Amino acid sequence: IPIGAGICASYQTSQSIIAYTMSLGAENSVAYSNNSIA
Amino acid sequence: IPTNFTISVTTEILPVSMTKTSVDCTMYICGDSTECSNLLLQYGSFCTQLNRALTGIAVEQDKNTQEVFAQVKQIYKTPPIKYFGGFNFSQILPDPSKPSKRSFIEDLLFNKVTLLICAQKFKGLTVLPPLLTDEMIAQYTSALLAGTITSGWTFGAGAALQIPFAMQMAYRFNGIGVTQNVLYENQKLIANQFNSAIGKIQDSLSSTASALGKLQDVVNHNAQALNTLVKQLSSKFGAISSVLNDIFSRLDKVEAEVQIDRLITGRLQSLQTYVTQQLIRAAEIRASANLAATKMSECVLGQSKRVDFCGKGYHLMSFPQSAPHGVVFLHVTYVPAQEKNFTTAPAICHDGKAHFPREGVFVSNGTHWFVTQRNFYEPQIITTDNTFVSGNCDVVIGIVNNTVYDPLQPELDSFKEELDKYFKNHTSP
Amino acid sequence: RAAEIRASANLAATKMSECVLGQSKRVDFCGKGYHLMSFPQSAPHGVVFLHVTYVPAQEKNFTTAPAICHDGKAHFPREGVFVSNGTHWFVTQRNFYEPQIITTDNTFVSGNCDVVIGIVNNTVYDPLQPELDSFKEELDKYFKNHTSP
Amino acid sequence: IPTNFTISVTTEILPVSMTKTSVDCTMYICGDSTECSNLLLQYGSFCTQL
Ligand SMILES: *[C@@H]1O[C@H](CO)[C@@H](O[C@@H]2O[C@H](CO)[C@@H](O[C@@H]3O[C@H](CO)[C@@H](O)[C@H](O)[C@@H]3O)[C@H](O)[C@H]2NC(C)=O)[C@H](O)[C@H]1NC(C)=O
Ligand SMILES: *[C@@H]1O[C@H](CO)[C@@H](O[C@@H]2O[C@H](CO)[C@@H](O[C@@H]3O[C@H](CO)[C@@H](O)[C@H](O)[C@@H]3O)[C@H](O)[C@H]2NC(C)=O)[C@H](O)[C@H]1NC(C)=O
Ligand SMILES: *[C@@H]1O[C@H](CO)[C@@H](O[C@@H]2O[C@H](CO)[C@@H](O[C@@H]3O[C@H](CO)[C@@H](O)[C@H](O)[C@@H]3O)[C@H](O)[C@H]2NC(C)=O)[C@H](O)[C@H]1NC(C)=O
Ligand SMILES: *[C@@H]1O[C@H](CO)[C@@H](O[C@@H]2O[C@H](CO)[C@@H](O)[C@H](O)[C@H]2NC(C)=O)[C@H](O)[C@H]1NC(C)=O
Ligand SMILES: *[C@@H]1O[C@H](CO)[C@@H](O[C@@H]2O[C@H](CO)[C@@H](O)[C@H](O)[C@H]2NC(C)=O)[C@H](O)[C@H]1NC(C)=O
Ligand SMILES: *[C@@H]1O[C@H](CO)[C@@H](O[C@@H]2O[C@H](CO)[C@@H](O)[C@H](O)[C@H]2NC(C)=O)[C@H](O)[C@H]1NC(C)=O
Ligand SMILES: *[C@@H]1O[C@H](CO)[C@@H](O[C@@H]2O[C@H](CO)[C@@H](O)[C@H](O)[C@H]2NC(C)=O)[C@H](O)[C@H]1NC(C)=O
Ligand SMILES: *[C@@H]1O[C@H](CO)[C@@H](O[C@@H]2O[C@H](CO)[C@@H](O)[C@H](O)[C@H]2NC(C)=O)[C@H](O)[C@H]1NC(C)=O
Ligand SMILES: *[C@@H]1O[C@H](CO)[C@@H](O)[C@H](O)[C@H]1NC(C)=O
Ligand SMILES: *[C@@H]1O[C@H](CO)[C@@H](O)[C@H](O)[C@H]1NC(C)=O
Repeated sequence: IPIGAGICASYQTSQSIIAYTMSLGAENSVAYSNNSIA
Repeated sequence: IPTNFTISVTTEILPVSMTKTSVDCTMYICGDSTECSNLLLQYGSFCTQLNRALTGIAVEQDKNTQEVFAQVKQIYKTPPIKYFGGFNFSQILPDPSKPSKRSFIEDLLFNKVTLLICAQKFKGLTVLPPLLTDEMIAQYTSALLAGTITSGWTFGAGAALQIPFAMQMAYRFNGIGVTQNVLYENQKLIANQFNSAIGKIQDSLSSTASALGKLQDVVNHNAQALNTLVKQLSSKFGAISSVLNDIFSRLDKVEAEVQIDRLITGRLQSLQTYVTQQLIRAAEIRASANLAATKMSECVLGQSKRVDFCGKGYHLMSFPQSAPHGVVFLHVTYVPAQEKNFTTAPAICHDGKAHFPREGVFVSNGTHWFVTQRNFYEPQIITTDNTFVSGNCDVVIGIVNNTVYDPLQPELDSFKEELDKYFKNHTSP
Repeated sequence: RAAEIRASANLAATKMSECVLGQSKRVDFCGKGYHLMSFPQSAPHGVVFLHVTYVPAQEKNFTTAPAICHDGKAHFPREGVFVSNGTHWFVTQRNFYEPQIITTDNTFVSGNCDVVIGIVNNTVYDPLQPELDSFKEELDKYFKNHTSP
Repeated sequence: IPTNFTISVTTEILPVSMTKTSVDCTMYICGDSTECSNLLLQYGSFCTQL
C-alpha cells in the first residue's frame, strides 16, 4: 500500500498493520577481472 | 573512403513526470463561511469528479517514474577496482564523499534546475510528495551504470555474464561494421578521445542557460497555473464585492443569494478550467515518459541500428543520469574523420570469369588494385579468399582487367616449386 | 479517453506488424530475452500476444585472450571468442559453448604481434596444411620408396 | 524458392502541421460598445489565458 515518500504499509503478522520502507531488489555483485569471461 | 575516425558524446534531456497536486471542495469557494457551503451543497457532485480526476493524475504520475526507472530487478554494484583498460569513468559513477550518493553530472543537473508562495496557498491547494524518493532513483541509475560496464548488454536478457571492457568495445565496433582489429591497434588513442570528450560535457551543461529548458518549463507551467488559480478569486464576477462575509453582513436573506450565486458560478467555472488544463498536460507528459522508457530500454540495454535514434552517427553506447522530473542520456557514438578520394570498379575478371568482393569494395591508388572495407582504409591484395566468382565477364558493365592472386597459389605453389626442384634433383641419379 | 485509446491501438498495431510477421532485433520490445516468434489472440476490446523467447541457462567462467601470436603474426577470430580451460586454448561461439581447435579457417592475421596488448602465445593448427599433408605424407613415403632401390 | 523479382513504388501521405490562428476578446464579445468592455474588465483574466 503506497503511503508516500518511500514509505509503504501492509497487513502482516497475531495480525496487525505495519509500515516500512520499500526494498528496490536483492543486492547482487559481478566478479570482474580483465582476463575472465562467462 | 575515410582514413580516420572520431568519438563524440551527445546529451539528451527528457521529462518524465509532473508535480502531483490536489484541491479542496469547499475551502476554495466558500472559505470559512457556513451559509455558502449550505447553498453550495445543492449544486450536485462536481468536486467529486474533480477529486477523482486529480487522484487519477497523481497515480499516473507515480506510475510513469516507476515504469521508466525500474527495468532491473537486481541491484548490481561496481567492483572496488577502477581500471577499465584505460577508460576513465570517474565522471559518472557515484561519489562516496558527498552525503548524497550522486556523481558530478547529477550534482550539476540538480544545481542548475531550481524549484512564501506555498505558505500563501492557504486556499485549499496542496502538493503531495512523490512515492519514489530521489535516493532510490539515484540508486537505480547507479545499478544501471554498474551493470552496463561490467557485463555488456547481457544483463538485459538473462543471467549477467562478465566480460573485459576492451573486448566489449571490440564487439561494439564489429557490430558497427568495421573489423575489431582496428580497436586493438588504436586502444591508447581511443581512450584519449573518450576521457577528454566526457570532460567537455561538464562545462557544456553550465555553459548556456537554455540547456535545461525542457525540465524547467514543467515547473514553470505548474507554478504559473497555481498562481493564476489563486489570483482568480479577487474578481467580483458582476457581484457587489469579492469578500463573501461583507455580502451577508450588509444584506438580508432575500437578494444576497443572487450575488453569492454569481460568485460561486464564476469560481466553479475557473476550477473546472484548471482541471481540464491539468488533464491535457498530464497526457502530454505521459507520452514523453513512454518515449523516454523506450529510449532507456533500447539505447542503453543494447545496441541500436535505427539511424539517428540514439545520437547522430553510428551508435556505440549510452549512459543514463537522473534530474529533477526528468532523465538525461549521454550517447557515445562514432563518426568518420577526414577522407581520401579513390578510383573504383564494380568487378574484376582475369581468367574469363568475373570476381566480386566477399565483403568490402575494390579500390585503386593509381597503378595497382586493392580490396578494402567500407568505413576504414586498409588495403589488401586481391585474393580468392577475398573474392567469389560467378558467371562470365561479358555481361557486367564497367568491369576492368587485372590479375587476381589466388591465395591457393601461395598455399600450394610454395610446395609445388619444392616438389619440382626435388624431381629435378632426382633426375640426375 | 479516445485519444489515449488511439495511442494504445497504434502501439498494438506496430506490435502485430513487427513481432508477428517477422523477427525483431529491438531489445525488450517483443518480450524479455532474445526473440523467436509471437502468436496473437483476441480478447474483448483488446489483443493478447504470446511471445516465445530464448534465455541462456547455467554458465561457466573461463580465461580469455584478445589475440594469438604464432609465427610472429597476430591472429584474430573470424567469428567467436578465444577461451581456455586451463591447459590449452579453443575458439567458441558467444551464446553457446562449443570448443574447437584453433584453425586458419577460424582466424585472420593482421600485422605483427608487438602492438596488441594482452596477447598470448600458442600454436595455430592451420588446417589447409594438414589438408595438403594428407598428400604430403604419401608423397614423402612414395619418394622414399622411389629412392629405396 | 522464387525465381524472379519485381520493384514497386508505394506512396504515403502524412500531415505535419495545422493552420495557426488568433482571437480577440473585446471585439468578439463586446461589439463596438464601451459599457460592455467596462463591465467585462471585472470578469478576471480569462482572456490572458486564452
Ligand atoms: C600504389 O600502391 C602501390 C603498392 O604499395 C605502390 O607500389 C609500391 O611502391 C613502393 C615505392 O617505390 C615500392 O617500394 C619499393 O619498391 C622498389 C621497386 O624496385 C623495391 O626495390 C623496394 O624494395 C621497395 O619495395 C613497392 O615495392 C611498390 N609495391 C610493389 C608491390 O611493388 C605504388 O607506388 C602506389 N602508387 C603511387 C604511390 O602513386
Ligand atoms: C582442458 O581441455 C583439454 C582438451 O579436451 C583436456 O585435454 C584432453 O583431455 C582429454 C580428457 O581427459 C584427454 O583424453 C583422454 O586421454 C586419456 C589419456 O590416458 C585417454 O586414456 C582417454 O581415453 C581420453 O582419450 C586428452 O588426451 C587430453 N589432451 C591431451 C593433449 O592430453 C584437458 O585435460 C582439459 N583440462 C582440464 C583441467 O580439464
Ligand atoms: C611468446 O614467444 C616469443 C618468442 O617465441 C617471446 O618473445 C621473447 O620474449 C623474451 C622475454 O619475454 C625475450 O627475451 C629477451 O631477450 C633479449 C635479447 O633479445 C634480452 O636482452 C632480454 O633480457 C630478454 O631475455 C626474447 O628475446 C623474445 N624472443 C624474441 C625472438 O625476441 C614472448 O615472450 C612469448 N610470450 C610469452 C607470454 O611467453
Ligand atoms: C587520426 O586522428 C587523430 C586525432 O586527430 C590523430 O591523432 C592526433 O595526431 C596529431 C599529430 O598529427 C596530434 O597533434 C594530436 O594530439 C593527436 N590527437 C590525439 C587525440 O592524440 C592521428 O594522428 C590520426 N591518424 C592518422 C594516421 O592520421
Ligand atoms: C579520471 O578523471 C578525473 C577527472 O579529471 C581525474 O581526477 C583529476 O586528476 C587530476 C590529475 O592531476 C587532478 O588535477 C584533478 O584535481 C582531479 N580531479 C578530481 C575531481 O579528482 C582522475 O585522475 C582520472 N583518473 C585517472 C586514473 O587518472
Ligand atoms: C577527388 O575528389 C575531390 C573532391 O571533390 C575532387 O575535387 C578536387 O578538390 C576540390 C573539391 O571538389 C575541387 O574544388 C578541386 O577542383 C578538385 N581538384 C582538382 C585537381 O580539380 C578531386 O578532383 C578528385 N580527384 C580524383 C583524382 O579523383
Ligand atoms: C582484358 O582482357 C580482355 C580479353 O583478353 C580484353 O579484351 C580485348 O579487347 C581488345 C580491344 O579493347 C580486343 O581487340 C581484343 O580482341 C579483346 N580480347 C579478346 C580475347 O577478344 C580487354 O581489353 C582487357 N582489358 C583491358 C583494359 O585491356
Ligand atoms: C523476370 O520477369 C521479367 C518481367 O516479366 C522478365 O522480363 C521479360 O522477359 C521476356 C522474355 O525475355 C521479354 O519478352 C519481356 O520484354 C521482359 N520484360 C521486360 C519488362 O523487359 C524476365 O525475363 C524474367 N526473368 C526470368 C529469369 O524469368
Ligand atoms: C589486469 O589489471 C591488473 C591491475 O590493473 C594488472 O596488474 C594486470 O596486468 C591486468 N591484466 C593484464 C592481462 O594485463
Ligand atoms: C562515365 O561517364 C563519362 C561521361 O559521362 C563516360 O565518358 C564514361 O564512359 C563513363 N564511365 C562508365 C564506366 O560508364
